[PDB]
Amino acid sequence: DPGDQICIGYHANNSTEQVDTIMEKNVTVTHAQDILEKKHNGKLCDLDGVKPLILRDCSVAGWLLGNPMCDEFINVPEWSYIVEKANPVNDLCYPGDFNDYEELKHLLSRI
Amino acid sequence: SALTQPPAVSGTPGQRVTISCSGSDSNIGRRSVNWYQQFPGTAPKLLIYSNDQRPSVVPDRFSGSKSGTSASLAISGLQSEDEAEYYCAAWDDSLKGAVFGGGTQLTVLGQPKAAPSVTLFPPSSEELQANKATLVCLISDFYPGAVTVAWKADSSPVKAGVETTTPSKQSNNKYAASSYLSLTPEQWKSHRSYSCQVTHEGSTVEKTVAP
Amino acid sequence: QVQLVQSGAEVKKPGSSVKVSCKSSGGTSNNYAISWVRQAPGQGLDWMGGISPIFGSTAYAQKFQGRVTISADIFSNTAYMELNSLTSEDTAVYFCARHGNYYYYSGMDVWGQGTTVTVSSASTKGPSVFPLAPGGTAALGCLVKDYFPEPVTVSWNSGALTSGVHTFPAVLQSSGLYSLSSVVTVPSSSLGTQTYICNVNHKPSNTKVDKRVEP
Amino acid sequence: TKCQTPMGAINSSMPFHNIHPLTIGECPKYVKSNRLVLATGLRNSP
Amino acid sequence: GLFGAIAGFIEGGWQGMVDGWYGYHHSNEQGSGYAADKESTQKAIDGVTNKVNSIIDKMNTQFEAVGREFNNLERRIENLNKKMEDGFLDVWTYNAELLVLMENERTLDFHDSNVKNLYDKVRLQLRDNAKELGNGCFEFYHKCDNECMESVRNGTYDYPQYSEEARLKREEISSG
Amino acid sequence: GLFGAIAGFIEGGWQGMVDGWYGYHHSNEQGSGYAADKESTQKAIDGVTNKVNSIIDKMNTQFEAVGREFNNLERRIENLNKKMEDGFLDVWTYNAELLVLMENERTLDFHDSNVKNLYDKVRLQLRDNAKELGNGCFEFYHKCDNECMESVRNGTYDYPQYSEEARLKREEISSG
Amino acid sequence: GLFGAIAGFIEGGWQGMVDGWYGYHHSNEQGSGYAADKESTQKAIDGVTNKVNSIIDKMNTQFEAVGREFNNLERRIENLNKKMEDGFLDVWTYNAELLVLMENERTLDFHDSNVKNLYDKVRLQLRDNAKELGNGCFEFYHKCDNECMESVRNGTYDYPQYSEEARLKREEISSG
Ligand SMILES: *[C@@H]1O[C@H](CO)[C@@H](O)[C@H](O)[C@H]1NC(C)=O
Ligand SMILES: *[C@@H]1O[C@H](CO)[C@@H](O)[C@H](O)[C@H]1NC(C)=O
Ligand SMILES: *[C@@H]1O[C@H](CO)[C@@H](O)[C@H](O)[C@H]1NC(C)=O
Ligand SMILES: *[C@@H]1O[C@H](CO)[C@@H](O)[C@H](O)[C@H]1NC(C)=O
Ligand SMILES: *[C@@H]1O[C@H](CO)[C@@H](O)[C@H](O)[C@H]1NC(C)=O
Repeated sequence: DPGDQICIGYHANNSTEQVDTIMEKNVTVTHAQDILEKKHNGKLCDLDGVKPLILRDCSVAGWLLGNPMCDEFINVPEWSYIVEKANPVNDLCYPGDFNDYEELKHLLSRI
Repeated sequence: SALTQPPAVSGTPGQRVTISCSGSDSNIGRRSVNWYQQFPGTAPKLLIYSNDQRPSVVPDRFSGSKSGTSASLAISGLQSEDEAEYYCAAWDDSLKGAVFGGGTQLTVLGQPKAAPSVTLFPPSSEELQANKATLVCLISDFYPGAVTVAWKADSSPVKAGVETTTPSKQSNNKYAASSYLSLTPEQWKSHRSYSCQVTHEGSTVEKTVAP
Repeated sequence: QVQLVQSGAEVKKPGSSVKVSCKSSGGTSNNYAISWVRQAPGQGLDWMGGISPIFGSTAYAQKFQGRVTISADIFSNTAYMELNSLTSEDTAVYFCARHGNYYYYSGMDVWGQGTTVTVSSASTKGPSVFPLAPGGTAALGCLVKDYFPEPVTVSWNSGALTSGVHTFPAVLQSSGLYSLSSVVTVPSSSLGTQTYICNVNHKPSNTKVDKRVEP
Repeated sequence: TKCQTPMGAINSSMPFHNIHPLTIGECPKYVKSNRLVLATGLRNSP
Repeated sequence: GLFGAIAGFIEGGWQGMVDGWYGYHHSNEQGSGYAADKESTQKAIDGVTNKVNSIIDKMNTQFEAVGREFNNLERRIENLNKKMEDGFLDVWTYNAELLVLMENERTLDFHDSNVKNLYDKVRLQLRDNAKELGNGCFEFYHKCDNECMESVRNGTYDYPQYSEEARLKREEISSG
Repeated sequence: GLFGAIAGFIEGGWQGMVDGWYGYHHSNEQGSGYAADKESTQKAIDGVTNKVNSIIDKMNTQFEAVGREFNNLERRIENLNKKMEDGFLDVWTYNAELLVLMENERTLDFHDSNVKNLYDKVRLQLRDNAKELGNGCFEFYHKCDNECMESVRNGTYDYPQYSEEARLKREEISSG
Repeated sequence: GLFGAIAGFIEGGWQGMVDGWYGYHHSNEQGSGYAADKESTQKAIDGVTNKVNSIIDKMNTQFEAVGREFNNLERRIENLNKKMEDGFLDVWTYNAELLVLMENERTLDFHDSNVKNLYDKVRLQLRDNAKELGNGCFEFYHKCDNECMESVRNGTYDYPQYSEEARLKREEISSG
């Protein structure tokens, strides 16, 4: 007559989450942990409560020399970071050059 | 519920006190019991686990046991600091969830009675001008922590606008309460005397104000 | 030694949702179950459910199934409880507590400090404050009327007078508003000399009132 | 936000992100990956 | 898997085992049911918890790109800057993707090892007081009530207590 | 090796087993011969194929040196450029050599694991219907013709079918 | 550990075993004592020796920081230089810390594997001439004097020599 039994076994569930290993791909597992953030909010925000200086159509040169199209920036409050467009239209209105400009922009990166 | 405990137990310093916990087959019957101690306004503390096991930080005067579908917590040598609420708990295999008893309040006997100090403030002039009137009755320094409050209009009992707080424990381990009487400035003028009556263990403390 | 630190008190209107956090500091709790247990005023402990985030388990009490969501962020060592469709039956202190191991059977040995959630349809309203006018010693105070929600802070003489001060717990009226009284006991000789002012601060309405209390 | 990138801000406790390399603030670490998932549980077969 | 247990000699997992990663199912006169092995479960959780932390801690100081600007006659240093920043971002992308694939391989084999070792823990307590069925189960040659089953699950099974009952039964069977 | 089979309890490999990496040799009244275990062989091939691909894929974006020139008064940036390019070439040389030694260690143990698990797959089907000889072989207590051998190799061996014949033979032997 | 032997079925180590990492303890009419398994010990030492060398050899060419100076209007290249040097020092710090944690995990499991394989080497020589006790020990069904014990320890145990003595004893026991 059949005897009492004990069996050894392990957890299963209805998970369809998958992970990859070196020898195998798309291995279905009971539980896994995503560690990569892929989302953002698409906006430029205050950084820990401090608003950035957003130069809009002005360059740093336009701001600091005071291109008169840059009057939004005649005095600017404390900022957390500065945002500049790739090719601001309000820059050196009277044409010319600004000596050691990139070095100045580097200094600005710590002010 | 699911687990059932006496609402109250008491003892004197050094006495042995026990607190029972009745369950069913689906919990205490087939699962381990944990006990928790809780002082008012603070989180519970684990006192016993697995029926009879004691965390290293818990005094050895605390012990637990389990028989059948029942459990018991024993406190040998009661100390004053043991006055607290006690909860039993177990997993329940029918509810598939953790369950708790309703709690037992342990009182350590022997603390001296203290009669209530009363202060009664009449409506302020400012408030009358705002067309309201409030009688403020402040009760303090009583023990045990349970009073009842009667308000007297002249000598008649008021049956309206009385709002009284629950008793609360003061820093000095005695209790405080407060009761508020709300009247129209006309009702405040309409009578010659108002009185707050605080009865504490049979004896009644009185104060009175006149408009 | 791990401590569990919960988020602060919440005041919610009926039908809303509340999400309370429990941060494990001084070490992780990710390898343990954490439960959420609530305690309604004057009532006993009641299990809501729990989570054991590496193990991969989330469990719920049948009586809250569907209304509560429990979750965890293993990277910030934080567990959360969100309770939806709030009514006054949910006014309670909510605790998080860690079990002795990865599951919910073991005794809960580390507890958070608790988070009070108060559910009410009352609207935020700053207090109206009235003086309570006064031998050896005298009693004078301030009546702090018809405010919502808790709390109010009361000081005397801009914090300079602390002795003999007794601020009583508020009464909650049937209107849904609170009122409290603060009374100070002082020498009656010191009455036609020292001035007595109570300062009442009610942050939620940004109310700040001083009130002079004269004989 | 506590973490800003030129494309948008990040609110996350993930150790890594793939939004843009040039960030400021308290940010996850940038990688080029489209997917990073750690196993915790067991193989789960049909 | 490397250890031959999960989807190996034990054909599949149990949807019914919810309170542990590894555990037991028993059947005797008193009835049948699941029970977790909480010790091996907790050990494995602790290991995976540490693994996750280790991975994140070691990546805690990695390369942070910084905007730098250059004019039209600094193209060489502009290009060096770009290659340098890209170079580190590729190194760190590789380190993260590779570490995750390597550790994932090890985590799934770790579970298989844990199941195998649990099976052997039971096998070496029972010895010839039970028959190995070949599918992760043992059939006892003696009656094994709930307290006896619990002694197997907690590593206190008392072989001498049952050895004569089992010998009689083994002999009955072997005698035919 | 870690799993104790290859050059372990199985003393050596078979030059005669050409159509699988792991497999069987049988002998019965009908004759003797080799047969591959095609399932474990294919699984292992698939794993090694993926391994090779993984290694190459993860190295697909690594550092590319670019010629840059500097004049005689740009020696500092010339030196920074050289260190930067050399620095990445050393990182990537390390990553490749190390990955190959680590994965080679794992591949040879993977084969050992596969042989061990094949042996156990047979052992747990046969149970006490055969004697373990200790050298990778089993001696049956019942006659096992070619269809029976094939049932062992394909995991469908029917223990109950042969258990009485084996019991009689085990008893004959044990009775002396 | 992954292989279930060290602090597994073998409850603890032996302070008395000083001349090997793995070995045996025997007891017979002649007395009792420890003896190293020198072959498995030496193999493991050789492996760990190579491991240490491999780790150091692969780190032999790693990044060397060099002082470079810049004036007050070369802040951009000064910053690029700092990031570049720091960047490599972080890569190499990661490579060293991670390699050490990974290899440490593998070394402790390697020892566990070696103990398990030693136990199985004895188990598969003895077969049913001895009883497995479940704790790392075997109890012989035949007398096993010092030369016989040495044949077990050196892999030359002669099963046929003792099989009849063991059968008689196994039958005495099984007959009760
Ligand atoms: C998975 O789904 C099946 C139905 O196919 C159900 O029987 C089982 O309980 C589910 N498993 C769990 C753990 O919920
Ligand atoms: C893994 O799954 C994805 C779909 O989510 C698929 O595109 C990819 O081909 C799969 N990989 C392999 C190798 O099966
Ligand atoms: C193990 O199980 C048995 C049940 O038979 C019990 O008596 C014993 O207390 C348990 N021991 C431990 C160490 O948990
Ligand atoms: C396995 O082998 C037996 C030979 O006896 C055969 O009858 C059966 O079809 C085979 N089954 C499978 C699943 O290949
Ligand atoms: C192994 O041990 C036996 C002792 O009985 C001895 O006769 C023999 O020489 C040894 N053989 C080897 C290969 O060391």
